[PDB]
Amino acid sequence: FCFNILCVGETGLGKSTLMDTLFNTKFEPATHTQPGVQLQSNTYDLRLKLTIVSTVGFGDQINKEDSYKPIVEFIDAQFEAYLQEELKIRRVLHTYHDSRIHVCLYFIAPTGHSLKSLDLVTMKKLDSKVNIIPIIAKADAISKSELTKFKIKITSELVSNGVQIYQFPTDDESVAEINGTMNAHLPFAVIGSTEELKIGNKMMRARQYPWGTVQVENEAHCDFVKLREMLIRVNMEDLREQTHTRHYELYRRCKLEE
Amino acid sequence: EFTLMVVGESGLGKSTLINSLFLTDLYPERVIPGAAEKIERTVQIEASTVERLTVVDTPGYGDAINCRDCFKTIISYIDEQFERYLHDESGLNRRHIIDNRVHCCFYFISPFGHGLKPLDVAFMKAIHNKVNIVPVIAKADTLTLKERERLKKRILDEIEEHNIKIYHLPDFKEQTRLLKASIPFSVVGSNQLIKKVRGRLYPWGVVEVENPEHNDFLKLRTMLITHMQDLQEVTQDLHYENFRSERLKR
Ligand SMILES: Nc1nc2c(ncn2[C@@H]2O[C@H](COP(=O)(O)OP(=O)(O)OP(=O)(O)O)[C@@H](O)[C@H]2O)c(=O)[nH]1
Ligand SMILES: Nc1nc2c(ncn2[C@@H]2O[C@H](COP(=O)(O)OP(=O)(O)O)[C@@H](O)[C@H]2O)c(=O)[nH]1
Ligand SMILES: [Mg+2]
Repeated sequence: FCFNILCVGETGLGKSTLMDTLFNTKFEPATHTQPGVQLQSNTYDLRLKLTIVSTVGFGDQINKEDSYKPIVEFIDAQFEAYLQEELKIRRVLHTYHDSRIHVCLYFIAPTGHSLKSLDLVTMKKLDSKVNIIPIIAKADAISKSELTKFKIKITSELVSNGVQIYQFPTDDESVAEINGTMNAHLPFAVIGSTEELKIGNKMMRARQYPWGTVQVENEAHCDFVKLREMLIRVNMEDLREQTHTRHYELYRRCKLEE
Repeated sequence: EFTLMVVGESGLGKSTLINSLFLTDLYPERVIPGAAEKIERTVQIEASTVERLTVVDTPGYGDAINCRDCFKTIISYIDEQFERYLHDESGLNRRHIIDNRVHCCFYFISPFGHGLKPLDVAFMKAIHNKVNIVPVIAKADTLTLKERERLKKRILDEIEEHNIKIYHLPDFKEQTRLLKASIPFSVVGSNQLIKKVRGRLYPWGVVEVENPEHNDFLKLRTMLITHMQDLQEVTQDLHYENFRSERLKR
């Protein structure tokens, strides 16, 4: 089974940490001096053939007008390679490793206001290219008094600009209520950590400050449990399906119209 | 008369910290633009005056996608205050003269990266010969003690290898010793009261603004009150005289 996750965030926003938190395994930090935006892809074997693609140097340049271009270029390159597979005479679909991006986690800096202009532009031009799931990176920077207001301003920004974000399927009645809860909590206030502490008497990922210890797997501390519930076999296949029937189909319509 | 400039990316708690230094709400009617308006947003200059203090804010800094002349609007303001004082010093009414020269600039470093962005380097290298730069680490309550020391040592090294002329403290004994060691100050600001004290409320604990073990608010406030006379002294005797000699090139 193939599943490819794209992480798009400003440098240092916790992309590598959050992936290690989702799968309980270790998978280098970039510099701020990169002259342009690049992407780093790594595939792991876990049953499941996971591929993690992360942006490099996103948001560090003084001029950020060309930040979306390398990401769209990479997504199209995966759309193109899959199209090359369907056009082979003696093709090997059954053994081909699907490299198309099935989900994009867009990391939003916890500013407490709304969206940055770089967030609005990049997500708007990734609208019809990938299933976008907006998350508030490093959510421990926002008090619960502000998180409610922050989530409202962000959603009002996505609606007013017509940003098409992924929605978990409510057509399946067996898990429609829990998916209706996850859709109501978007954007997910996520926290990641690569080390555990003894809280109560169960070792779990945590971040300790002089004034308290954040519990990553505690639903009252952050929405990490909500984000982890996207890896269910039903929601994970829909992201793979919604990629093939919507976003990849849009790529075909453009390549055929010419 | 003291003039404090505030520069930094939007949403770093700069307004909250300023209102926390003196318990004065200076932004009661400020509106934050939408993400669509920030795309082409230019840098503007707002000056608030309370009592002999003037806080010069620079809204719009970093919000634009293409920093076309992000520093120019700030650099020209600093030079303008030097020019106005220059032409008033050369005038005949030197008795009644207003000193609007920027004495100190707080630059807010983001805590969510690995170090400082190229925008931070370019801006500081553009004004470090004109204003006393005091770097601050915004939103210190997002960094653990280990993460906090890693960022301070990295910023100080990048300052050295880029030759950033930040403001330096001069040479009671424990006050100067502990004050210099905490640079760059990592501060936390708040307008909220929380068994009642100023700070921020989280589900896992309460951050205290005036707790030195939590952040460097008191150190930053103490440094500004004690070095206020020296800040304006270095401005008048060093940054203004360098502008004056550079002005006489043409
Ligand atoms: N406050 C806070 N800090 C975090 C959180 N997650 C990670 N960090 C810290 O931030 C640092 C950045 O982690 P990374 O995973 O390397 O961030 P990144 O986005 O992958 O950085 P690049 O890959 O270089 O773009 C880590 O070393 C952690 O110490 C979080 O949820 N909250
Ligand atoms: N984590 C953290 N958040 C803060 C701090 N100070 C302010 N904030 C929050 O940051 C958000 C925006 O801060 P603001 O003062 O408007 O930033 P500004 O754009 O520089 O003026 C608000 O929701 C504040 O509650 C702080 O010290 N730490
Ligand atoms: Mg990383």
